[PDB]
Amino acid sequence: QIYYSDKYDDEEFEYRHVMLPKDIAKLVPKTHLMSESEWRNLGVQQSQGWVHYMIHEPEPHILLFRRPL
Amino acid sequence: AGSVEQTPKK
Amino acid sequence: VSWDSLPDELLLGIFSCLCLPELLKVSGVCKRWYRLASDESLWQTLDLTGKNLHPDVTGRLLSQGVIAFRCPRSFMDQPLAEHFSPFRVQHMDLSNSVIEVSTLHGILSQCSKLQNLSLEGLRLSDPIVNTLAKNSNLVRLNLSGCSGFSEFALQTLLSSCSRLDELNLSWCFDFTEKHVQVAVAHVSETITQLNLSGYRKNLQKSDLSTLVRRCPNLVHLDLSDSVMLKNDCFQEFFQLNYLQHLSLSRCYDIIPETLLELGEIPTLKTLQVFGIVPDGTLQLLKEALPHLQINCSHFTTIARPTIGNKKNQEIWGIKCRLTLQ
Amino acid sequence: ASIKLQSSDGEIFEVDVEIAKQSVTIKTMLEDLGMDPVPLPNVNAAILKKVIQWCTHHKDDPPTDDIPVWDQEFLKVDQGTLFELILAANYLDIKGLLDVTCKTVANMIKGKTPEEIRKTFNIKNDFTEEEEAQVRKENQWC
Repeated sequence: QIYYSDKYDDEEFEYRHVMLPKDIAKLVPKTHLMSESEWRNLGVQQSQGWVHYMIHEPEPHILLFRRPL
Repeated sequence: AGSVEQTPKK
Repeated sequence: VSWDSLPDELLLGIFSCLCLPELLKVSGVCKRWYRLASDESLWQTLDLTGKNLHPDVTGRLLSQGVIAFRCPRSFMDQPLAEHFSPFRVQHMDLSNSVIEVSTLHGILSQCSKLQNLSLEGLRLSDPIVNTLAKNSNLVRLNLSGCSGFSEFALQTLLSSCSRLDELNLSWCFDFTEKHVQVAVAHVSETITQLNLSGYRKNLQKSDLSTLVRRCPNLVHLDLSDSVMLKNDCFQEFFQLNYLQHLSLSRCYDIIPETLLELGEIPTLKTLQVFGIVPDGTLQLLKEALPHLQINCSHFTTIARPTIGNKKNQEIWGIKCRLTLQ
Repeated sequence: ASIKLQSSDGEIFEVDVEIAKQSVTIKTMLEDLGMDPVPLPNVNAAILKKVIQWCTHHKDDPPTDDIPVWDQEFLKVDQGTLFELILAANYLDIKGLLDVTCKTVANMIKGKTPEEIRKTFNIKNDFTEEEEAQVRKENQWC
């Protein structure tokens, strides 16, 4: 149900996005970003160190992550 | 430390 | 009809009905209208969420006497080129903005009156954290996801904030066991809400012991992702006579059965234990502890300025009058 | 139950004490100094009549955004009257009347360019061309 994109990087960060199904997507906060405890609570499963660092407003069901290289 | 924290395989 | 005779207070009364861009428009009418458009009484509450702006501008707006400044997810990715005198700001949210360490330092070095602050998601430094210690009246402080500072800077900050009620000090990714130990040994005894999640191996059972010993008034305690905490630490929570909200998600070495003990805490209302209840058993836990709400709060409210009800533009309950909507 | 008020030009109005209470000025004038009418040297008969009319309509109101339908027609007056109403609202210290009158003037300001403002209200424009561009520069950010 939850889609996990492939990772790409720049000289500084690695990047991924996560696409949520409609039922999980409706829980995503609008007024803050999610700490790792919070997105793991939601059911998002990935490695350690990924930071939900911005809200992509046009598509709330898509979560943008980055982690230092 | 049970349950592995990693991305699910494709 | 001459409106030039109309007193200052009455023009301020008319101006106060104008939305932000409308207010800036009318400053270009005369030297008097320009004076009054920047008054004070008009600039108490300001919301610039998501705004891309030069930090000199934000410094200027703050110098006009802003008391509550909502500016999360903003862009201030240019260097400061102006100097400022102390700000009156008491409530400020800059979380998840794009802003350099030096710019952040420039702004915060002029702040001593903060009651509520969120710097969630921002890279800091020792000078920043040290300058934050000027705000000794801080009641709510959010440094979740912040980094770039030593345990020595943290200690000074925590020792200064001796009336702190809510502290979110979670997921500070560059923390070592020194930071964690400083945190539990230096948080104000007054603290009723602590989020210290995300330290895994760097948070030990003895740290919980220190905390409980020092901070008997805890109502919310979030220790999610603390692998070292098992059922042998549970008696520590019974020393907290006011504990209502506990979180122990992904404390993987907790045997699901042992969570029954936490049902004996007389004041407990809610429990988060995500990731440690085997699939197909959660409703057993729930029905076994029916006086508790279990796994119903994915998110922390600790030192968070703005939560829930899908719109919410309030900053710790304050609606901002000047906004770009 | 009933109380008398004298306008600046001498006319005397009989009003309910609770309706007259909506004016904080009149409220603070009733504790000290006795014997009716209450002099109001700063509001004339024409405006006081309107003020009393307003206060009667809002006598049962409990009490930002949205001028009620009745107040919209009530304030459909020339700039002179409205100008006097604000001053009267301020002098008599009637919160709700001050609220709707200020909003009305602000609603006139909404949309009109800074050049229309100095005209429709007849205001003197001092320091032009250099300062006017410097004000625009300071507000560019928005």
